[PDB]
Amino acid sequence: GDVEKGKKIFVQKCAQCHTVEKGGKHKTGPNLHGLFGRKTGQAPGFTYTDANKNKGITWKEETLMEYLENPKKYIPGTKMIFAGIKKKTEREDLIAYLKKATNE
Ligand code: HEC
Repeated sequence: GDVEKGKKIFVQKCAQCHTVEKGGKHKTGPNLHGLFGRKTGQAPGFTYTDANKNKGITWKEETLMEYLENPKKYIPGTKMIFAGIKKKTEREDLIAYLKKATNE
């Protein structure tokens, strides 16, 4: 996945919702500053969802891959904003940024 496209994709998809970096605040999306290497239904002092805890997985591309292109599949009680990312290609690029970004 391209980190460069990934960066822009994140900014062109999520941006005013997630941060994936330090000091990302707590608007709607949790500041995803440690996605790749944590379990679900947990966050540093942030209002989480039950449905996420109900997932009980490890975030590692392979998992988010469905979530970003199937927000009403894993569990029918998310936020359901749209279909999903454009396709797997974009998803991959997105992840490529994310892998770094979340871990700085
Ligand atoms: C707000 C308008 C959001 C947009 C746009 C995107 N996301 Fe999101 N995301 C949001 C919330 C409130 C949450 C928590 C829901 C939950 O499952 O408890 C999330 C969660 C994620 C996760 C899982 C991390 C976790 O909370 O356990 C991932 C991997 C994620 N979001 C990725 C993601 C990406 C890459 C987006 C743009 C392509 C995106 N989200 C948009 C809120 C919002």
